[PDB]
Amino acid sequence: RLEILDVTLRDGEQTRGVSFSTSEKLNIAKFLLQKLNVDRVEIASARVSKGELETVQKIMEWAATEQLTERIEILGFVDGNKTVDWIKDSGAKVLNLLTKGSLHHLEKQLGKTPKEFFTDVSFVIEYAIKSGLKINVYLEDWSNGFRNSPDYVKSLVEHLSKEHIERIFLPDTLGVLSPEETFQGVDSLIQKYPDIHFEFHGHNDYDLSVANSLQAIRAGVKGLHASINGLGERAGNTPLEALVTTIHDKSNSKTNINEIAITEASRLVEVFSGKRISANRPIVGEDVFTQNLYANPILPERFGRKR
Amino acid sequence: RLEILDVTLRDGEQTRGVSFSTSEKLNIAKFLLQKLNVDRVEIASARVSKGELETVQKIMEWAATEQLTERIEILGFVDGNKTVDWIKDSGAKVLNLLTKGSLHHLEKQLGKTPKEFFTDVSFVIEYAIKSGLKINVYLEDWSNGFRNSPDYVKSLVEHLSKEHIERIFLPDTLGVLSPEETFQGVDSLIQKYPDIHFEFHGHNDYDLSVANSLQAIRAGVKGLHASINGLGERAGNTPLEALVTTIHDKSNSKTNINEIAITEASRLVEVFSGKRISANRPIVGEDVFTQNLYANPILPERFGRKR
Ligand SMILES: [Zn+2]
Ligand SMILES: [Zn+2]
Repeated sequence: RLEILDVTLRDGEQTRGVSFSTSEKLNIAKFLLQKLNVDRVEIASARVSKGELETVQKIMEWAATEQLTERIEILGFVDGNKTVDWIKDSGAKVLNLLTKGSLHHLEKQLGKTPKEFFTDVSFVIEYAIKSGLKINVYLEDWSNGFRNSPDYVKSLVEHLSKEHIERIFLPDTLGVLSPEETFQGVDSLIQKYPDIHFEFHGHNDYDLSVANSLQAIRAGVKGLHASINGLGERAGNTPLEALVTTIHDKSNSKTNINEIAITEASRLVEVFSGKRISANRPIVGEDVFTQNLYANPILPERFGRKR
Repeated sequence: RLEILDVTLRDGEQTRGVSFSTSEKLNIAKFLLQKLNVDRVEIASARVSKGELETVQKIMEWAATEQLTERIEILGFVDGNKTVDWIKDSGAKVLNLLTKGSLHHLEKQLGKTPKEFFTDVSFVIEYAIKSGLKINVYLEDWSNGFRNSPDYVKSLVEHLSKEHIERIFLPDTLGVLSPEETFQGVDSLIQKYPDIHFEFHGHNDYDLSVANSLQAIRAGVKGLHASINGLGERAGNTPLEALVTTIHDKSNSKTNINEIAITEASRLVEVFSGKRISANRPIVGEDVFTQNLYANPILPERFGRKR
């Protein structure tokens, strides 16, 4: 039922010391969609550079070949025509628009009025649709926004509710939420807009992202974001391997992920990204199954290991 | 207010490929108690071997020298006179007794009746007190016990409530709990025995140990167990560095831990244990602060880093 958006390729490209070659990104994207069976993959950020543009084009060429074109998403910005033009040239068909989700961010970075910014936003979305794209919208810094400026947040969502978008992403951008706060923030919007597909996007700064995600599910979220091995800036994103296992074992919700591919996915990302994981890393660590009286539902063969 | 028991030295000694020399254990114990300022340290398991016996003796010699003798705890077993004699010779003054906390474990491993086992337990506790020791008791496999055999659990705690012990530990031994389940299990006992000092002991198998701990605090726990870098078997224990930060920032409870020593503690354990942590490891990872609009309460100087 729940959709899973992997952001390993986009955020990983942001991680210190990490840079995937075109072949590597292609290899990883293919595995995530076909083997792990994640619903969608966010593979790059618009306007980063050519080559990246080239990488996305090569990935889209393949995607067409497999009828997976709409499962690839590109993170973009409210920059007029730039992001949309870039994506148009890339061959990608889905834009994940980064919009200021807190009054504080809007004012301090853009110095624009909510109405003025909402207008810039409407321009991008309309132009995107004109250009043959579908749009998902990130409420950047939402975790601070609903706690310090809930009015702005409500007006933003209200504006977007009138727009022709596919989903609204609720990101704990700076990773400052507790599970309680997450349920509250999510519940606050899902009740007001019961007809909108919201997805929660956690960050692991306090090692609370999977727990926050579970509460997000409790509040009515229809999707969740995560990355393999938590790859990403700072403390990274919600760890996909642990998120999926926890959803399957500790919640009454489901995912389309093939658990058996989880181990190889982690190994793939670790080698290609060059970012080592610890041996005790939940579900995927080398020593995680070592030690029937002491048996957990977390068995090695379940994730394609030890057989 | 909340007490913190570090189990890095005891559980780490159990971790695959890990073995601390006497000097290393001494160095680490000293840092944990004097610098990080954790309340107590569980440094070894009784009867493991001589040398370990020697290591504990050397550590106690030092402890006396600093008036810290009672802050060192030794994990022991219901084995008659063996564990107590071992601890007596070690110089340690506190026993953390491992007792079967689930009917399933009791029957499958000991094949004894609750009354028969409770008698073995009373023998150890009495002999321990006779030997000049203080006792804390672990309800091993409690996380499965209160969910699959709450009657046995209640009778066990009832028996222990009549015993002269210092605290009762509620361990999620196999690391199978969700935060909701943790609050329920803990709340169930704290209400029946409001005059007992319970502590929650989480395991990170689902990357839910810090979240479970927060709920444990909510249910009335007076202490929590954790280890540096989550060192320990399988997925390890609740990560001390993240647990403390989360308690301080996301709960109204407090800890005596000196946050500024957190980074060096992690580096110390990583080098001596030989178990690498990932660069994105919450609060302590190398890239955790890299990337004032995007600033978290999690600053480098707060944990003794970047200055
Ligand atoms: Zn993010
Ligand atoms: Zn344990």
